[PDB]
Amino acid sequence: NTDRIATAELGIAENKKDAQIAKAQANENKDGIAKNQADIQLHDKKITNLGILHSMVARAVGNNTQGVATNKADIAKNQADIANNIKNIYELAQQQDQHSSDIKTLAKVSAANTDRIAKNKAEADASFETLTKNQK
Amino acid sequence: NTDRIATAELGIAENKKDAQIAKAQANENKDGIAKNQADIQLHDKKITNLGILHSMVARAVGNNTQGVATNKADIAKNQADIANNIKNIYELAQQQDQHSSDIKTLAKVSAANTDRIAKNKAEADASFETLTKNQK
Amino acid sequence: NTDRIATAELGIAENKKDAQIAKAQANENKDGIAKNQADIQLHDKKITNLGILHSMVARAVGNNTQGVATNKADIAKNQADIANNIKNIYELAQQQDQHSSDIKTLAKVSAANTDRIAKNKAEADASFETLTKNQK
Ligand SMILES: [Cl-]
Ligand SMILES: [Cl-]
Ligand SMILES: [Cl-]
Ligand SMILES: [Cl-]
Ligand SMILES: [Cl-]
Ligand SMILES: [Cl-]
Ligand SMILES: [Cl-]
Ligand SMILES: [Cl-]
Repeated sequence: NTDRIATAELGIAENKKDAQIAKAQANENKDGIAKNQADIQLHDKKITNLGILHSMVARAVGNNTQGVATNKADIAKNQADIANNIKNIYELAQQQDQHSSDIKTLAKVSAANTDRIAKNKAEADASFETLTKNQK
Repeated sequence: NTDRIATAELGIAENKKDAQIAKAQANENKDGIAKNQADIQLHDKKITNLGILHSMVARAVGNNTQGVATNKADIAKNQADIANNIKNIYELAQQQDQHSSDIKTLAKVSAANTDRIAKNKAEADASFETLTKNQK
Repeated sequence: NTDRIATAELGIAENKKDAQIAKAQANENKDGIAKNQADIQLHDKKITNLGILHSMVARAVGNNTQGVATNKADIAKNQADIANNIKNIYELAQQQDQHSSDIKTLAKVSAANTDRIAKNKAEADASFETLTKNQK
């Protein structure tokens, strides 16, 4: 039957093209998937590398946090000691000033004694001289 | 031949649908690939941004590690100096205490001298008085 | 028409296979897309986790940078104070050395006074003895 054959020929030509369309899209799709896969692989390496770098920094930061706290405590000790030394130097200055006063007072006394010893000696000698001359 | 035509019609209708199936899957697949591509693009920007942020932190951490070590050495110098000042203040206190002792000893001596000078003067004057009165 | 039927049968068998090819590729592609999607999902969680970890470290680093600067200023204050205490201890030593000199000078004077007082007393007593014996 000619009419049936005719219809069938058109259908087959349609199907040929539709299969072709599908096959072509599936080939393009195959390429897009391989590209995305490639990109994901590079991402995987980058993400793993960022993990490693984070761990590295974290460890360094840990050491620094410890070092800061340690330094802070040591500075505080230093500051307390310096404050103690300031007090002790102040007290030493006070005592030094006192000694300066003490020494000056003493210097005045011993100078007065030196003076008086010599004055008294001359008065005694002069008085012995008169009595000696009077006896003779 | 009618029997051949009949078989052929069924085959064509089968093929039509199978092509259609393929085309439909390939269209869905095309959409999934575009979505994954979109996601990968956003991932790319995020990963690049994390790289930059890591570099930034790394540089800051570098400066802090240096600052910790520097501060640690400077504290150590401070502590050694403070320990030296403690010794020197201790020695000064020792010498101050000695001077306090020295001054007191001296204060006692010069006071005894002052006393004796005056006592000896009175004894001399009283003795001159007797001899003077005896001569007359 | 037999020749038309014959050609048509070959075409249908070709189309059957081409549709099949397409369908098979589209099924493989469907699987590759699901796998890439799965990988992207894991990447998403990793990238989000790296964001969080970066923020965490950044905050710690911030605190350390502050702690370094603070410690640096406090050390500097300590160092200036220690330098001041060194000067003050030096001056105290100078004054102490002066006092040592002052005390020794004074010790020599008061010892000479003690000596002279006693010498002068003996000379006076001996001279009174002669005059007394002469009067009688
Ligand atoms: Cl067909
Ligand atoms: Cl004296
Ligand atoms: Cl520090
Ligand atoms: Cl310090
Ligand atoms: Cl100090
Ligand atoms: Cl596909
Ligand atoms: Cl994909
Ligand atoms: Cl840090």
